Amino acid sequence: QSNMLWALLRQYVRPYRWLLAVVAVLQVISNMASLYLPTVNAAIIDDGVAKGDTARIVELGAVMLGVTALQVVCAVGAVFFGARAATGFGHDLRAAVFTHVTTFSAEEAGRFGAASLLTRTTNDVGHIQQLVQLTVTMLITAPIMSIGGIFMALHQDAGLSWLLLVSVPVLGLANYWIIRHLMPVFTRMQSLIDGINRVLRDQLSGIRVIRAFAREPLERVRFAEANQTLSDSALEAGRWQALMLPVTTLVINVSSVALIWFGGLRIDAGQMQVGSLIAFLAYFMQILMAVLMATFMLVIFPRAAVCADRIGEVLSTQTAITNPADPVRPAAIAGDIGVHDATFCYPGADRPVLQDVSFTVPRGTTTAVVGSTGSGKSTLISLICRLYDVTSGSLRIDGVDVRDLDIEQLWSAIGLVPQRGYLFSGTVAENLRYGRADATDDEMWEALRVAAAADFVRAHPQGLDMPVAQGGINFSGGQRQRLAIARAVIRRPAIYLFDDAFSALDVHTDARVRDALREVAADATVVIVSQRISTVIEADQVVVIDDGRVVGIGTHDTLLADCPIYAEFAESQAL
Amino acid sequence: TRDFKGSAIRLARRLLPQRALTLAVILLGVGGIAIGVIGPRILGHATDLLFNGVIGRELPAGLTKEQAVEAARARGDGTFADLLSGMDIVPGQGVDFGAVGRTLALALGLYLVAALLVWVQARLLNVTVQRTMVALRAEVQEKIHRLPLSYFDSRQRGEVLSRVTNDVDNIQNSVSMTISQLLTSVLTVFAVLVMMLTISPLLTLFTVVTVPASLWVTRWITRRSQPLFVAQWRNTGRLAAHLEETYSGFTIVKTFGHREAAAGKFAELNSETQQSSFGAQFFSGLVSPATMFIGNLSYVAVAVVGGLQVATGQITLGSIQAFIQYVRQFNQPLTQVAGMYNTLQSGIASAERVFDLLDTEEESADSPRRADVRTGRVEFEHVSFSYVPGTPVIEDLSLVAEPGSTVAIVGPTGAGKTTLVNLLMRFYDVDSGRITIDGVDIASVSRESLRASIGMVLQDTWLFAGTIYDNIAYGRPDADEDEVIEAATAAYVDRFVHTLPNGYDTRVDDDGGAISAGEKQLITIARAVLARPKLLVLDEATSSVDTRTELLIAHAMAELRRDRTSFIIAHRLSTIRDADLILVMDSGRIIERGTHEELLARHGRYWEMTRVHLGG
Ligand SMILES: Nc1ncnc2c1ncn2[C@@H]1O[C@H](COP(=O)(O)OP(=O)(O)OP(=O)(O)O)[C@@H](O)[C@H]1O
Ligand SMILES: Nc1ncnc2c1ncn2[C@@H]1O[C@H](COP(=O)(O)OP(=O)(O)O)[C@@H](O)[C@H]1O
Ligand code: VO4
Ligand SMILES: [Mg+2]
Ligand SMILES: [Mg+2]
Repeated sequence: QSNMLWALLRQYVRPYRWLLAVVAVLQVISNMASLYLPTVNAAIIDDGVAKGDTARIVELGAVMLGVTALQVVCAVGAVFFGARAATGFGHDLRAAVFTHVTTFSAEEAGRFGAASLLTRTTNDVGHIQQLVQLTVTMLITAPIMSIGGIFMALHQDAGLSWLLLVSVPVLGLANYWIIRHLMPVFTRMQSLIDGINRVLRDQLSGIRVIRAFAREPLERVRFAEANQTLSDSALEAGRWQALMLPVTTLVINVSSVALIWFGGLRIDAGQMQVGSLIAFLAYFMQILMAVLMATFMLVIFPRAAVCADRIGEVLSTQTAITNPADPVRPAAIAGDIGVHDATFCYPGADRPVLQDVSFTVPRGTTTAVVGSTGSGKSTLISLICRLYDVTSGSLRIDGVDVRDLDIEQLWSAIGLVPQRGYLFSGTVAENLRYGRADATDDEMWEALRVAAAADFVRAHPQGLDMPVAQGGINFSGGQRQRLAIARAVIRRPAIYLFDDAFSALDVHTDARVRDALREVAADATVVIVSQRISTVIEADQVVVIDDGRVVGIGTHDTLLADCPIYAEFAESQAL
Repeated sequence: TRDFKGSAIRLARRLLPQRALTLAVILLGVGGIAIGVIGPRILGHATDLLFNGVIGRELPAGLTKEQAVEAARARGDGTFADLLSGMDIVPGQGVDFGAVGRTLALALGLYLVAALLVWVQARLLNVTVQRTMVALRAEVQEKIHRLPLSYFDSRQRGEVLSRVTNDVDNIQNSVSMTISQLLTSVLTVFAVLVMMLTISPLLTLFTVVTVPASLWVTRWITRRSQPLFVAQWRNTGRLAAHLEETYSGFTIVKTFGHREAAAGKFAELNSETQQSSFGAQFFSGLVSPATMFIGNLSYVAVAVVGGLQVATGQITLGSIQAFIQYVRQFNQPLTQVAGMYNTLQSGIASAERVFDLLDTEEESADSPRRADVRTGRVEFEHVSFSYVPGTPVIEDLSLVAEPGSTVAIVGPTGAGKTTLVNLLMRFYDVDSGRITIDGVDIASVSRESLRASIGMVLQDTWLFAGTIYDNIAYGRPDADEDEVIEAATAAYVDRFVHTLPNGYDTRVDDDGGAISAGEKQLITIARAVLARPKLLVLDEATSSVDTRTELLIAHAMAELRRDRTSFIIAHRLSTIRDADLILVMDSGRIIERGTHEELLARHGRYWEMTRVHLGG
């Protein structure tokens, strides 16, 4: 199975097909020059040595010198244009993969994972580019050398070219048999390499959990078994690969011996000259040495095929969230949330997670969303962001459907701190620039102060330039939460979406941050997902969802008297 | 900066250890190369027999060789006699095909023997290469399990993963595609040089003149191409880092309107990588044509001088045929090595990175003593710790935990509550002081046994790619179905698992799945519960779980909390109410401690924290 590999090559080498044609022409010229040098040597033997004509020997040596100059010029041109074509192909394939991945929604991106996307954006593309480069450089030499050597043998002595016409197909058949037996072994080896890489990725990603549960012996045993299986497959592949050199050399040598025998039979008669033996020996030594060179790097083909399968799997994914035909562009979207009879079901699920959800969040007000674990609060927050599309109903931000908007202005009006957040590697100022990207240090410090994050940033010697690890794991959990809050604050958005952004804060820090946000986000719409009933009293409207549907809408006092679920929550949280 | 010659030497030493099997590989290669190099001399002898017969057939039989040479001199042009002088022909004889056939049979037998020896050598090489690759992967895995946490914290996950997975595969590919070529080429060069010395010193001098010139041109090209390779790897690393940052935080990049900035940065890094890759590839590939050009210059010189000498009679035609074959077989190894220089260079870079990872400093010498918590008492004695030395996070801290006591740790957002339990688990080494469990220091015991003794719910929940059942059983994989189901039910994982159509069989992941944050935390709770730990650490175990569910969880976990010395870190004071001991720490120091009643009576920080609910 290599259908996807050929499709990828056909699609992404098309701009460089003329460079490929130039490379092919230069390669055939250089290979015929290297094959013609022995022909001039044969002419030296027949015309100069056999007749005592030293002037002819010198003249043919000058011809050989010119042929060598032509050969080196063509080889240099070939390597230059091949490098151009291969690097261009790799660059274009990387760009295409990245561009397609950046159009993914949350669901499509999660179908692959960030690590897999990175690996098949860099290393799989590199593998296919290496296939292209080695095909241009060395793999095409063997067919060109074989055909050119057959034609050179016909030109030298047509009565003995049958020896090449027999020897080339014999070696081709033997190599084809070896390759037929070897390719499935190589594919199995690549599968086991992928498995061992997955094991290593799992071990590295959860190293803290591995050490917490003392899972070192289990991981060690798993890796040992995977390593042994991969080694067995690689040993089988090497067993099949170790036959390629001896068979090729044996064909070389048997052909050389038969050449001497039959050429001597023809030279005893007036049918052949002695220098043709030298010419044919060099023809064998060149043709099958080129075949040997091309046969050694055959592992790159199944690897390229599986990498192309992965790349085409990514490139064949269709996005579900796009700007439909012509997005409506309201001026300074700063208003309310509609959410009219919204129903959402996750793809691949048997039952909807949200059913008949209908509630309106007035502009400039704070709405609290409460519910049990797995109720659908995060799903509702993602629906507001249009990270997921409602199966039925609509969301109607500013009275217009989120589908009818282009998702850049909707996101620019929303300052979101997700339940599963992320802080990028770099500095605190760089991370806060994701909110604004043109913020001054003064407003950066103001945002840090609002999020109660100014103290631990000022405490660092580098201030706003304090380093940040890849996920912010050089910070405490609540420090990460406050950095996310500050990133949302520095944006100064029209809508604040707090998807449980205060679970890692202590009571004092939570109170300080909530008062600062109340002072700051007074003019902005706020939708907050919270578990503490004490913090939802300040909310203008409280929404209670259970089992995936709204069970009560109203204020805290109204809901503690009319909503059994809200009453149970208040009773549980009562002190 | 980086040592590539040393890394190549280390890789070669790993591939070719002491003389157990590498000696056999070397000897088989030498024997095969010598036997297959002898062959062209035999073929040249056969050609000499053919040429002698063909030339001597046309001369009159009544003359001897000296008489034939004299007659040719008496004729015109002078040079046919000089050619005849070195032929050693017998006029009127013709070609003796019996000698030709016997010579060719000898050549065929030698060629068969050489092919068999080369095949055996290739098989042995494959075996030894796979042995070293298995050893390398095992060493990498052990190093991963031995490194400190600050190593992973200070680097990106994708970079470490590529250094651990991609570089090892690159080493495997480069070795398996170059090692046999390298050995055969090195042996062939000297064997062919010996045979060319045997044939004629002048032409072998002309042929060996290439090695100085070829090495000089190779040095020039490699000097021009090494900075290009360094730039190519630097740009590739930058591109991979940008891609990893964009993919990992794709929700933040996408939602905060930074998709276009990431696209432009990727475009610039991709262009830089392409330019560097093209330059490196072009200059690396220039090596083979230059070597071929110098070899062809020597071939032309050898052919011309050999033809002149044979026409003069100093060298026979069969000898010149053998020498031309040897010139080709001498130039081929150099061209092969030059062509595979790029693969060798990539493999050596990968070996440099892998050996850099393998040479990193490790945690410490892990003690062989097995942990044994007799009762469960935990004590801190003036424990001081600090990441990035110069910024203390914990100093002069002490506590006593009774074997059945539930110790609650409360305080501000960056006090050091997670750092305390990370020191207890010995995730990091204590700078000053010591931590004892039941009177034995945790620094003088095996880390594995100590960490298996304590069951921890991590603050950052993590699940591996697999089913919910596998994730829960990760705590104790040898447990039966009933134990896993009971652990899931106690943590109320079963309540939401029953809803799903693939109960316990639905696949979940760290970054996704059919799970929510609260349900992920519940699964981690069940995973820690199934481990039946002797010491319990719940580091904010109900932060993402609602209070109604957390009450039932506490009711179910009261069985475990009774006799396992639970360490509770919680910002919800209701969950840590009625705990035997409550610790309030502010800046890495326990500023106040005691039970709920004493802390309320003493007022202080805990009273203020509890009064936040009541307002003021
Ligand atoms: N891919 C998915 N991502 C998230 N939830 C999913 C997915 N597939 C199915 N679900 C279901 O969605 C339901 C609601 O998930 P969601 O994350 O919105 O819950 P929540 O109540 O907001 O979170 P929490 O547990 O933090 O209170 C869950 O019961 C879960 O089974
Ligand atoms: N792996 C780490 N590397 C560097 N600093 C860390 C690391 N883990 C925690 N810290 C720092 O330790 C400080 C306090 O310790 P921590 O356990 O995080 O506090 P708390 O548990 O009260 O949140 C924080 O300011 C945090 O940035
Ligand atoms: O470890 V915390 O930042 O939730 O106190
Ligand atoms: Mg949620
Ligand atoms: Mg913490």
